[PDB]
Amino acid sequence: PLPVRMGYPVKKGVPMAKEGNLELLKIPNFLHLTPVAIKKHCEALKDFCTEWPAALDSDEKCEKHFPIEIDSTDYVSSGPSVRNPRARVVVLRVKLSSLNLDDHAKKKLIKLVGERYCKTTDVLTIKTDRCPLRRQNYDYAVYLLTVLYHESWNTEEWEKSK
Amino acid sequence: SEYAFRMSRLSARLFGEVTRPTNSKSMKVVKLFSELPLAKKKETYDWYPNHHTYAELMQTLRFLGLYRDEHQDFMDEQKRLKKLRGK
Amino acid sequence: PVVTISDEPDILYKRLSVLVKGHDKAVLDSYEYFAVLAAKELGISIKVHEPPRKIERFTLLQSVHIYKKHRVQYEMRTLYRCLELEHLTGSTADVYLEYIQRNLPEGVAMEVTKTQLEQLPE
Amino acid sequence: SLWDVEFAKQLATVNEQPLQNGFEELIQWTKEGKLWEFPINNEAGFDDDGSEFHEHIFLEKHLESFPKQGPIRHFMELVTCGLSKNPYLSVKQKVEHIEWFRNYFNEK
Amino acid sequence: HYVDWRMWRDVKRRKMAYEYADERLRINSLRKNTILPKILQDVADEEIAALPRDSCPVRIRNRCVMTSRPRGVKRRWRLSRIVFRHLADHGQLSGIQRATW
Amino acid sequence: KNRAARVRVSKGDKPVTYEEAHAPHYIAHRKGWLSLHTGNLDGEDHAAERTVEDVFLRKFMWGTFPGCLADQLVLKRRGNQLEICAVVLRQLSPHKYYFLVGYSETLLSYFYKCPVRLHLQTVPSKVVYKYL
Repeated sequence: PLPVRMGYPVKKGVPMAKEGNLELLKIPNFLHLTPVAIKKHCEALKDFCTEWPAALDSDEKCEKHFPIEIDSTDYVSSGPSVRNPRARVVVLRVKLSSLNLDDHAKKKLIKLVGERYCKTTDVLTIKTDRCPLRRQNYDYAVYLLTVLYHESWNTEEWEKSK
Repeated sequence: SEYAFRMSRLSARLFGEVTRPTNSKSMKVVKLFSELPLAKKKETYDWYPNHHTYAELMQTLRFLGLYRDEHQDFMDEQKRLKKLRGK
Repeated sequence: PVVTISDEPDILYKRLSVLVKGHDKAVLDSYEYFAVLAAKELGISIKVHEPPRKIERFTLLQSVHIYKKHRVQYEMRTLYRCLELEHLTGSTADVYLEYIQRNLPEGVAMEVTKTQLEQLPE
Repeated sequence: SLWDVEFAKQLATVNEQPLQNGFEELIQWTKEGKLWEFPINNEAGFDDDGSEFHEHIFLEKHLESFPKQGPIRHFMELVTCGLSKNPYLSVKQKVEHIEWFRNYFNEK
Repeated sequence: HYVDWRMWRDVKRRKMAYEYADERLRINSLRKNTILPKILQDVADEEIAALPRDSCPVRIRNRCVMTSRPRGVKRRWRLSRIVFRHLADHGQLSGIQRATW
Repeated sequence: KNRAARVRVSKGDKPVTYEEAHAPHYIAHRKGWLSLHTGNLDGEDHAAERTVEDVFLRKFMWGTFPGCLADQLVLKRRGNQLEICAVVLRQLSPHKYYFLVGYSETLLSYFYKCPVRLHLQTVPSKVVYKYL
């Protein structure tokens, strides 16, 4: 019911047709759900009010509480197919500096991993993406990290000389 | 380095990966044996539709009277005219 | 709500990194404006700006048969809006993304949401 | 049980959420799988079976090591590493690949 | 049931290279290699040299559907620049326009 | 010159629409995009299959109605929604309209595994751009 005029003028007059125009259809189309309907949908979505902890931002205390930082996203798919080979992303970005409980494992972990171990903040991000899923990938990564820590607790005999 | 080689061997024994080092020319063979080779790309069998089942579906739709085949019908008419003039 | 009230512990979500991708400027602007409005209605402090654009102008000629002294390209005025939500829960973000995808802009204005969990180590 | 089946059909036809509205058609679409499992979490498919976080990598034992005297064991280890680094495979697929490789190599 | 013929040739070659997967897979993986024994390498060489045409995995040339043109083609749209330009001229593509910078 | 989609002046009251009167250097300037599909996107991939599906759907919908589609469609992919905006013209009776619309909708919904639906262009005036 909105006779909106759409079209480029000819010379010195008024845009073209009145009702449905080709341009109007070419628009991504957002006529549905007006601000009133938007407020209605927002009042409907008002549910789900889960609390969140105030662990102080700055990317410091958040990692101190839990050093691991897994990424479990949910991209949007295209076309009529939902199979989107993109939900398997996973990285075990655990802050080793937050741990800080390595007596002799400092000389072991520095060598047991190549492209890791920084200077300011130890970002132990062992990209563990071997299995064809995400949650079990993270589980296997945590298990491997625990096994490595348990093995480093009793360092070898020739690990001192480097 | 000898120490680096021994450390890598120990890690592989613990982690469960390749132990001793060697030429890096094995990655290509590993990829060609396990990963995709060359002809099985994502845009090969799908690069061109067989157009057999699709052609049969279009023919069935035309028979049902809910489709249009302008180029095909025109070519058939031209072929009929040529045959009448032929041969 | 009507989602089977449970009593088990939830996953600790953090930072809902989003990144819109498209071509048309007005469509991306409308999408980001609607997203910011919905976020403000939900009550989540966030920031918005414009990261560098990514345009890989492919190569092609201006004619079809034979022409080289007069060439042309087909670029795009694409834009990006990182509508990232800093620290929030997973269920609320999931419901928000559901409401968004229930009527997302066709083609252009495609979001790439990304979360960052935590959980306990061992 | 003719009347029983008749009543069952009547129930399935009436009691079941009919159309008569747009929201009802949307619900029917969501139930019949016409609409994606919103939110598009990419979970409705692309599972590639399970791994139990200890099946795809642990391949040390499952190797069938030829008498350690050449690079065949090293090549098999490299193949296992490449398979573990590829998240587009399963347990059965990797097992069959390793078996066929070992066969075609040391059939004799 | 194609109209032209080059499209059918490409289809046949690609499908023959895809079907015989294991053979060409092993051949390409074992032929050119400096490690491992040469017995299997020579076996693969003889296999690829004795087999007939319509099977070798080296039959991949990007072409379009509207014209079946091999010159100037991209894998992004599986069509040539001419088809892309023809579709852009009709305003049937989003984001495509003149190089306004 | 360049007649990619334009029509130079000739008479005055000749037939012409929006798509049948535009220059190649005005694809996105004075003219819009008749296909806001999820194909030619960046940095997102997947464009070949999307364009193929769009062309197939457009050709099928043009072949459906006999002699009633002057301009192409405007496909819209809202995730799992296929919205069609065809430039249909009042042909005959509404019974046939509804029958064909429902048949096509059911067929496409059962084939593409995605809900499909169209809407006629009941307007007593085309989108004429240039008077020509």
